[PDB]
Amino acid sequence: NTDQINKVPNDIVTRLVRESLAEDIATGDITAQLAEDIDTTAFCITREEMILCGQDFANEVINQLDKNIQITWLYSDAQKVPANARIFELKGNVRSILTAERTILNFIQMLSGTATVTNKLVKLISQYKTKLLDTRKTIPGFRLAQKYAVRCGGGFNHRIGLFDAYLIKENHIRSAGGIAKAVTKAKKLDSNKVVEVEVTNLDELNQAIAAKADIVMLDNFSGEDIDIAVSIARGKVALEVSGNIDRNSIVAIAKTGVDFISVGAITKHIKAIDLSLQVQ
Amino acid sequence: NTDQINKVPNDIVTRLVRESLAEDIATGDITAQLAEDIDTTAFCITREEMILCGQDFANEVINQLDKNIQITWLYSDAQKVPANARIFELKGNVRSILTAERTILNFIQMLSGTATVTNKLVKLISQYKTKLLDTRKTIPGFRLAQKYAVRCGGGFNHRIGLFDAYLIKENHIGIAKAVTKAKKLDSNKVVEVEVTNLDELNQAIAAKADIVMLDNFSGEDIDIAVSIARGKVALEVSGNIDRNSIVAIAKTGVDFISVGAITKHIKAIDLSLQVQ
Repeated sequence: NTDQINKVPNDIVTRLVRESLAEDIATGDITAQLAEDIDTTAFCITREEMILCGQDFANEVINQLDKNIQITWLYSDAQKVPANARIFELKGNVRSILTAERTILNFIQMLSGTATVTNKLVKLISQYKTKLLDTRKTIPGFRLAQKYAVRCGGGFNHRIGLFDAYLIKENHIRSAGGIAKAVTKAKKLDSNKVVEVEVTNLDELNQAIAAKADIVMLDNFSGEDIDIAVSIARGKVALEVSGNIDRNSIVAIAKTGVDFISVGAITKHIKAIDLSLQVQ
Repeated sequence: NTDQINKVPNDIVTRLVRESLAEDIATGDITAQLAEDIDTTAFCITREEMILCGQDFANEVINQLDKNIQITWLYSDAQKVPANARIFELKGNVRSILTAERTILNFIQMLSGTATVTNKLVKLISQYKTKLLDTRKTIPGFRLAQKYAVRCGGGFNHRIGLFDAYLIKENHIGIAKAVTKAKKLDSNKVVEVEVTNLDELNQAIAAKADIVMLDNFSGEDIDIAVSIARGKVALEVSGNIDRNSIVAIAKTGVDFISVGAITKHIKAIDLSLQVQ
């Protein structure tokens, strides 16, 4: 069991916003200069049902552009927002608002996208005991941001990276000897770390179990083999299933009762949520 | 017409790669210590047809991790890579390679994804005079990256941001005035006006706009517009367009089609790095 990302660190939210504003704004929003320099009002809708994620970023965009803009949130991160509902309201300067706009909803679109994908898969497997794990198949620079989205949507965090946990693969098993060696060396270095071994075989699974691993990733097992594995592993090691899984394969696998299902699809791809800022 | 992005500026590539390595690596890849401190070989394969994008990022990752890794590219940025073809070959240290892998893949799968979707749409409108344009609906921090992924795929760049061209939308909008004050402030920029109807289009033409964006027109009204605008202003059609509606719009003969889908969504190409 890994650390769960239940908030993105501020310094990471800040830097990501900063760089986002720059790439878009540079010397200045030239078209905003054509708008009356006054206060007004605005609000943001979804056009579709969604799991909100991105409050912190949107907030940070406001904060960096014009602390004068007041925001009120009608929904918070990790909530199911109904299609056509207002997520937040704005009161402030027209120019600032028109400038904040695209950046703000580019963060919500994305992260709510990620959260909403996750939630789908989760509802798909809500009847089974299985849980959803994410991966490192992330958008660069958005490792933590996406771990957070996935949590926001119902999913739990597989290891954050290469440092917090051990993941022993074919490539690793091949080198410095096989499985027993690998795990043993791995405990010797740091005994506090979770040791996971990926396998392609039931035989490799027995090894990793025999070597006293903490959890075992099943790479591309047949249904039947997953069944075998579960029997073998019950009470011994935690099991996580990997095999390019999507909304169309997850249920069959979840019916097996493996503890965990790894899914890169939930971070790898993005289905952005359709948003709109209504300014007036 | 607009600035086209045929290369991502070095520092952008550097800063991106640096932060993505940091976020993955931290104090260091602990699992790599189990692997032999030996030289080996590897290759990266695509498991589907695809347009390649992200060379600069893969290279730059190598450079930050271990300049002792040798890379050979069998396909370059903006080529069509066939399913199951190798993209590049590595000769180098097992540990450095195992550690570089995911960040490397994470870049190519993303940008080639963007270039690949873009290419699909282009092929769809292949038989018409219509050209594909992008938007500002990109991934935070990947503005230039994705303008480049789009160029790589056959698409063309709409303005880069809020600084390089005018875009008079409903909120700024009357029209005549707004255009006039724009050329005052800066006669040197493209003035674009987004319209919701044919009367506004008349206004924007009458005000000598550079290009005009049609927001959610019927086919019929798009037809009319085209007729009106021939030889006057360039037309661009925005209306939440996807692979399923682009052809109908292209048949109209409008100059440009605006698609946010090509960058706001991400369909990652499937990749694998076979080490050894």
